Amino acid sequence: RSRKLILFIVFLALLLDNMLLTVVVPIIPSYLYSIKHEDKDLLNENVQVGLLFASKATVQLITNPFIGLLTNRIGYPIPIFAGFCIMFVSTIMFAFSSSYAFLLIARSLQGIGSSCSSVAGMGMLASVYTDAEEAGNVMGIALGGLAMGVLVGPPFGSVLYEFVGKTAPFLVLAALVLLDGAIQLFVLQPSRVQPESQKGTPLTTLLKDPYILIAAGSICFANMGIAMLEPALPIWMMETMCSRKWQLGVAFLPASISYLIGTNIFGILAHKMGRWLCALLGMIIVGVSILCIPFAKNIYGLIAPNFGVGFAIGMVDSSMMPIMGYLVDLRHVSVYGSVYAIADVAFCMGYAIGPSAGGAIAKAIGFPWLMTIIGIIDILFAPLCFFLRSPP
Ligand SMILES: [NH3+]C[C@H](O)c1ccc(O)c(O)c1
Repeated sequence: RSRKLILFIVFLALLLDNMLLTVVVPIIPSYLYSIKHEDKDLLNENVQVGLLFASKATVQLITNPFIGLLTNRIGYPIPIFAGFCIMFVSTIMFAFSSSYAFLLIARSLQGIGSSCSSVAGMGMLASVYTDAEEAGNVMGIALGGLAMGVLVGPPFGSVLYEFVGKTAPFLVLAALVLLDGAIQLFVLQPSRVQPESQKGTPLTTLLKDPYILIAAGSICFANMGIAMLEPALPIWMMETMCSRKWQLGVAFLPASISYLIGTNIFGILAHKMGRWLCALLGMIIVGVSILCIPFAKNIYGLIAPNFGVGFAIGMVDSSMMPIMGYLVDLRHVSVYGSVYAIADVAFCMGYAIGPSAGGAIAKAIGFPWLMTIIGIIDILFAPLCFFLRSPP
């Protein structure tokens, strides 16, 4: 029946959540720098913005188990709507807060909102569709919104902030979220759909599988690279290249564009190149690009390594999703939500361990040494993907 509306709702929710996640990057560190300064200074700022950026991932990791039980007992629509309500509250807080603590609280609330939406929307979208093969395409469209949301984020936030102020982009996000919530609450309230009773193996024993662990570690490291890049590159650019405030999003644009291109091409080229081969090459490439990043002096020197990072991360994600699915289907019993639960756990871990440790290491020894360390870790972990050597 009216299932395309549900697909649209989930797509919009994921896109808006990722947009709100990635708009913060060019604006918050510069704003805190301007407050404090107008060296131990900006170093304490790096070590504090690391925690501020890791707060959302930590809260999401903690609150993820509870939302599944809640939607099991009560049904998807209430968590789906609560996600938009909490996202609206968090967006208004960021726009009208100046202190550090209120920014931390807004990020924490965004964590719960993101987790609730990511769980309940995926559950509804999986439940509503009838064909498993048709279910294959619709997930790709849902994740496509996530990749597109992180694309227009940094440039829209940075250019709008530098010309108008600190409030315009957050107000725009508030308006869009309110419109989406109005659509959700008005256009459809026909029935309250409950999740399927087919529950697979618990995530604990699933994570206890060594092959699942290898795939999860690969994904976690590949995402932790860019997760550590995100909250420190603006500060390094401002301190070294004395760049204006509108270029801090143009710096991150090529990475997102390359992520889109790499995901799209290798979602078709993976099974012809061999999935383990594609993942191995992706890990090696992202390691080398991360190694090459600190050698730039101008943005023109940052154009290429960001391209490589985005391309390789797309390769790794596209190669590692179906391998996770196949391993879960073979060694255990499988439901469509188990793969996304594993992927969400890996992503939240990569974004929770990245920024804090990255800030601490950058304060201790510097930015280039941190990038060298993470690149070498990626290079060393790359050959471990050989154990995904399934004969088909
Ligand atoms: N899965 C998303 C991935 O971490 C990511 C995030 C932001 C980006 O600009 C990107 O290229 C990739």
